[PDB]
Amino acid sequence: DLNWWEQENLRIAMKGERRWETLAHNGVLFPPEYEPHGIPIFYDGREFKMTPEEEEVATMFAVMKEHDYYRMEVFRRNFFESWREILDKRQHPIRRLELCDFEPIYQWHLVQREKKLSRTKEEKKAIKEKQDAEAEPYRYCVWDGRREQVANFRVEPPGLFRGRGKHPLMGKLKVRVQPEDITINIGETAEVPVPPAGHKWAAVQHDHTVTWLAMWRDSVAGNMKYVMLAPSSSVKGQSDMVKFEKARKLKDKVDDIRASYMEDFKSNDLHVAQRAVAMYFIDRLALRVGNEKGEDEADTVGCCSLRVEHIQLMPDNIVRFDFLGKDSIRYQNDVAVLPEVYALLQRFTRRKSPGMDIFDQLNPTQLNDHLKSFMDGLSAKVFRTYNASITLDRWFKEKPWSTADKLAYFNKANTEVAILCNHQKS
Amino acid sequence: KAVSLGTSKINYIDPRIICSWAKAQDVPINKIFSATIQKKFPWAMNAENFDF
DNA sequence: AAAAATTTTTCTAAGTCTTTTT
DNA sequence: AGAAAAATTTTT
DNA sequence: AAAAAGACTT
Repeated sequence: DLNWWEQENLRIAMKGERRWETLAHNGVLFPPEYEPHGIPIFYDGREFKMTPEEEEVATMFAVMKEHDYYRMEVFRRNFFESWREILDKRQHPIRRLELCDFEPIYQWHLVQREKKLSRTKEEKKAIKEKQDAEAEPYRYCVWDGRREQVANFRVEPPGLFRGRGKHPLMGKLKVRVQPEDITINIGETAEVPVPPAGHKWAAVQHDHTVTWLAMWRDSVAGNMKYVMLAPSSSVKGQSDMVKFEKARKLKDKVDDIRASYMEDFKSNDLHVAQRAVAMYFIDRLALRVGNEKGEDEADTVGCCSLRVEHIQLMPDNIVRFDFLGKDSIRYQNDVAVLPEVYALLQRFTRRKSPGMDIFDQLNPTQLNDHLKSFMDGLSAKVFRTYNASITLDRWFKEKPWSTADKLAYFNKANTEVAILCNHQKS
Repeated sequence: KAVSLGTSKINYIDPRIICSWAKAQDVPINKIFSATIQKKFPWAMNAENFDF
């Protein structure tokens, strides 16, 4: 009856291996069915009535009037196309978004928000009490006999897609998930969650090699969504510790990796030399590896996808980086590099136009395969974990007061980690 | 845009590094990890003279 | 008592990276 | 991963 | 080989 980290010689299972013996859970909490308000809009000055389905999607946009999205052309265009797909099932006069007046619905929404804000403390407790009753059968599962919290058991409600940065699909409708969209993953001998009356699940499976309880395919881009356990669960904890244990194992292999890529700087093989500069960047600067993105995604880059436009070669072996990375967070840094790397970068860019790739002969697959030659499980993301953790360690050890003064000291050592990682909040 | 300290503590720093230093300098855990992030890292709480 | 500021939690988007399919 | 909502603490 | 599917972390 120990906890799993006080256990003597436990084998933690890895991704794709057998993860559980038994799994029981109650499925997913579906948001409430749409409740129409019957408020019209006005098109080119004339009142216009809507089916509940049209009205729901109109309301999604109308309600976003004060948001920056509402005034973005791509957002407005994608909304209108989505809305018209619904509207075009019947006869209607809607041809241009500019001529749609959503004001009665907006005003309805402001009345509903005021009514919600001005309920009593006792009225907002009988509401919080009724919802937590509703969620209670779904907050927990039983994984190998142990009770674990489930994280995202509430199915995503429909809405206008909120893409980060310059996402080409921002405003597009994310449609309502039905039971028929959802695959249940559960134990062979468990009680199967009952679908809502009149509906069925997509499928019920019993895959012991995965950690998810339910899955659906999202309508915006077909992205697979999963109900998984809370971070407090042992399956998350164990994979979380194993992750930090590989960063620690990298600490000991690091010197040998650097001597290896420094020899590759002098390679006449173009792939090898490019591979070397990329692993130099990932090591020293903790860049993400940068997988290729589709035409229906925002244009962002990491290491392997940097383009000529993203770096600028300055006088004293200094490289100026300027690019949007994951989440369209800007990375700006002036970096003094090895002269051998700076010269390689001149080679990698010399007669190329700004939109061309710097590492045109290197992809993340090749980089991560090479890394497996140094250490099992080693991949580019591990350097980032290694860099963040080793940066805090070093600071505590080479820069060692009141309980509050010692916290300001922590905040500052944390800030150095966050700067290296380029973590930002608006 | 400001520097964000949460992401690295939540995902990137070995929590045993934080827990070791907090016990060796008698700083309460509760002023670094919230209730929820403590429940994320129970395998790290016991924080012993830890060398990453 | 209210308002403001600040921290925490919830939400879901956006990455990584291995396996499977073509 | 950061945005936003929600909760909590600090200021007035 | 290359692309897509798939599952997991951030």
